[PDB]
Amino acid sequence: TYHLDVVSAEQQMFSGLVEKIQVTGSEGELGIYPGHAPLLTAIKPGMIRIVKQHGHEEFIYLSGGILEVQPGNVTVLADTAIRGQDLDEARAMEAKRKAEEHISSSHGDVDYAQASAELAKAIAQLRVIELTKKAM
Amino acid sequence: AGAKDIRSKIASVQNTQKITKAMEMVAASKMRKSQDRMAASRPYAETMRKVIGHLAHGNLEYKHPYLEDRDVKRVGYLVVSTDRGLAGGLNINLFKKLLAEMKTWTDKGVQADLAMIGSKGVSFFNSVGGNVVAQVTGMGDNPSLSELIGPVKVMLQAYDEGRLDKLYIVSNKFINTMSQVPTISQLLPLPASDDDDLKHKSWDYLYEPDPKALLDTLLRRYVESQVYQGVVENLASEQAARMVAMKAATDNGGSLIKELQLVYNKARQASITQELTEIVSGAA
Amino acid sequence: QLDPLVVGQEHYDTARGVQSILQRYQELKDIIAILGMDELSEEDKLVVARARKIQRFLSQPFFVAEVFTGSPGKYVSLKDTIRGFKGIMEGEYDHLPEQAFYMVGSIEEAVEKAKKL
Repeated sequence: TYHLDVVSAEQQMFSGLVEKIQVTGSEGELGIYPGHAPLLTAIKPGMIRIVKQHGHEEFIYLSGGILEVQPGNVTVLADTAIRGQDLDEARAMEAKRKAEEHISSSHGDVDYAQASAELAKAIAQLRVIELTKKAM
Repeated sequence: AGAKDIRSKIASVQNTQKITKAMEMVAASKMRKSQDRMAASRPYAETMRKVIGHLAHGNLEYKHPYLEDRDVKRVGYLVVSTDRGLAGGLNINLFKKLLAEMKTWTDKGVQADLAMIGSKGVSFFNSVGGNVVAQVTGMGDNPSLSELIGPVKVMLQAYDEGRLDKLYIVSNKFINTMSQVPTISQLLPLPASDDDDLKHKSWDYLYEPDPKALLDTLLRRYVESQVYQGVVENLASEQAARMVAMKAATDNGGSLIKELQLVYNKARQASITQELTEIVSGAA
Repeated sequence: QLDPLVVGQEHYDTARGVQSILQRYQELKDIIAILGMDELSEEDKLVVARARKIQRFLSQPFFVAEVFTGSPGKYVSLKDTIRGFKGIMEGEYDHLPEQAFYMVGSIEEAVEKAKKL
């Protein structure tokens, strides 16, 4: 067996002990057994098969990433969303448009909205200073 | 004055103090969840920077633009800011440090560009007139990398296209649960690794398909994590700063209660006596 | 006598601007007390700073108060005082600290006091 990590930029996805794995590297399918020579490659979006020692089989879907294997260790730096020449350029185009305009969105913190409006209304018009004789 | 008019404001300030206490509690919980999510992000950048160091500063050191110090004629910044107020002085210290450094750079006559994460900096720098060129806003408590892809892509394209040089990320470093410091750090050209992988001598990767097109993707993905990491640290710093600020606001309210109650006591004493003296003096 | 047909338009406008921004600072004091000065809009921090600088520049040393403090007494002409307040209000002295305006004569003494801190 060897140690396998499946790690995204956000959170970890797998950290077990494995006996072999199978992936679709950019240049073709590819099977990693223990002791495999150090290797570096990109992997295409699709499934990957893990077999945990004692032979337990499971399938993890990856949106792509980079597979790097070492003596007795291996890691899959998985992508969190599909990546591509066109998709990333569309996202950059929208990110540019939103800046050439002055269009901005609303954060989803309804709790902060509630508390902020309540505090804005409670603090409003209460003429405390000049009621208490506090100079400051 | 007026006793009833003052009791109404005492009640209003008590309500304000209660609201601020609830906000302190909410922020003190979100801070823990955010700073754990902050630790969930280290392994990716660490185990990718080791690879980049092997391909970049190891044996057969390859050559890539992002690794070398071409001469600087304009600079770019990625600015992370909060989407929500009441965070204390967090955002303005950072924007003032950025303006100091960005002014030092324009003393030398270089041009500068900005990309904004968060609504507050977007509002600020258009008032100051900064040259924002890309932005993302509305992240809230759920910062995705698949949304940071955009402006980081804009800055990377402007770098390799030859326009920008020496781009930076500015953000707040979360250091202690009551101590956060604004930092400007360099992402590209890649900063210099403290460690040496001369000990990696004894092995080399079987690069499939080929090492250069692969180092390109490795470097692009690496700046992304470090930015994403900057965004998440800034978010935990925001939560900690809001906690401290609402604590202070609750104590300020608790002192205004003392002052208003002293005034109310004086007012009600004066009202009792001014009424009873009129009654007694009216009876011939 | 504080009418434009009696004191001139420039004096009237200067006095009314001073009143207006001191009143706006009064309206902000109560929220500054609770939340602190960091919640203020970027232009409200400016009215706060200019209001505090006006409050300092309203002070003056007196020839009869020359025995409570040691400062020499100052006599300020109307032209110089409106010249100074009109200057503060429109931000041409935004760069000086507040203490530069405490207990001075005309504004040209505040610019000097700023050098000595």
